[PDB]
Amino acid sequence: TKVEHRCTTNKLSEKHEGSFIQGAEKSISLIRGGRSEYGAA
Amino acid sequence: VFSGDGKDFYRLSGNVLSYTFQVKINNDFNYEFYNSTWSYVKHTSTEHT
Repeated sequence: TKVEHRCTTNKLSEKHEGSFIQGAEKSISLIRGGRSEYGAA
Repeated sequence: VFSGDGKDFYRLSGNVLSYTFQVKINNDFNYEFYNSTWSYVKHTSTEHT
């Protein structure tokens, strides 16, 4: 008598995370008249 | 001349065509940023009996 029994398996996992934040700010200002300390402020 | 940007009288030369203390202030701001992040994970398994 002869007997054989066998099994095999393959498995995977993956995970990801990602983030991207982007920003722009601009300001433009003009003042005329006044005194330079407060006009500066 | 009386100024007013500093609150003081001053004396001009007789030559100068005009001297004036009106203020002008001009400001320009530009700010630009980006932040990026990536994360990755992998797992693999293989088996026999």
